[PDB]
Amino acid sequence: PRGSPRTEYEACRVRCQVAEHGVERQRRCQQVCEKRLREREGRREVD
Repeated sequence: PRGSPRTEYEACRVRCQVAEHGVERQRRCQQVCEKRLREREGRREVD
């Protein structure tokens, strides 16, 4: 597939914005996807 290093996080927020639409659910999606993002990028080396 394609994408950039923001895509998983970004698409997660978009997904849950359309499909979930709610603060609690937004927190849930954000908490996992933000951590996924941060742990992945943290495990990577940014230029």
